[PDB]
Amino acid sequence: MAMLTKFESRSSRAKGVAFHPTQPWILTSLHNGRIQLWDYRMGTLLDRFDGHDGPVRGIAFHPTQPIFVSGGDDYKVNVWNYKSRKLLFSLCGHMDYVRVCTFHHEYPWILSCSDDQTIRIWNWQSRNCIAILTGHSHYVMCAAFHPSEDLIVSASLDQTVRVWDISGLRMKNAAPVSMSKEDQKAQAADAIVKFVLEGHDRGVNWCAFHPTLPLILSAGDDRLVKLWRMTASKAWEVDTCRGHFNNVSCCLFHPHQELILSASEDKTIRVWDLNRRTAVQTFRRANDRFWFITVHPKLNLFAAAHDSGVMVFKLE
Repeated sequence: MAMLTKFESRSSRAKGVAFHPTQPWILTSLHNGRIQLWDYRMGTLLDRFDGHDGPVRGIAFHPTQPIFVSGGDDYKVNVWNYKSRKLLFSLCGHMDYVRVCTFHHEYPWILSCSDDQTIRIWNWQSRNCIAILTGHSHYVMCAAFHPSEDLIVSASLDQTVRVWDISGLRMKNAAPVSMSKEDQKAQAADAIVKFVLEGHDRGVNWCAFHPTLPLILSAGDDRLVKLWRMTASKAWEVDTCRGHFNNVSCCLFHPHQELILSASEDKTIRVWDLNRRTAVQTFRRANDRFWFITVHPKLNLFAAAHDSGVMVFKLE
């Protein structure tokens, strides 16, 4: 397989990247605390955003609203409007580095996870934290909403991947209620762990759902990428991709081909077969560790963050 590079930015270490759903943009979140907005069709720098102190690992666009969210080592989950170019507010509550932040595709929610061993769900309209998911016993390195089901998957340095049922939280946060102002409490099961996936012998750095199949991918400091399957009642390990020679920082499913992608501190991006879990192709940079990979929500277009910036590319 061949990599067709479409855009590269050279910079100090990049940690996160996010594709805009409809515009030819990527947000890049940097170790230096800044966030860049690039047009990858023209190679132009559209804006730069400075609202964090220290590295910013979390970064995502809302799918339809003119918003993006960022999460930093300063513990804040920041919500911005990219049209007015301004920081709207900070969501505070995490007590250690924020590792990932994303928006839900339908509900007015933001998902964040943190080294404080928690996953938080926020309602970005009310600006409240509506759930704190506890149960991991070390840093939560990744969390993700399922694309069609009321599930979250999370990965932790406790060596586990957890699947959480948030159907209760959805029912409760959506239910309309009338409120008598004078009759409120004077300072008065939503998310339940469904599966705990055990198998990695070291910390887990990343987890991903497949967009249409009941599969989970996870990757970690054991240099392995694992494939898991789930039903309504069970979840189990299917197989392992073996080949990386250093920590695997990120992994994802190719949304339109039977392929798995992973990215590693071994300075490679690897492609594997979804059915055989054998190697298909290895792409290497000489001096740059990879920290993150993502795929466009519709196009076969990928982006990777590494020690010297970001790249946007197609595959053969």
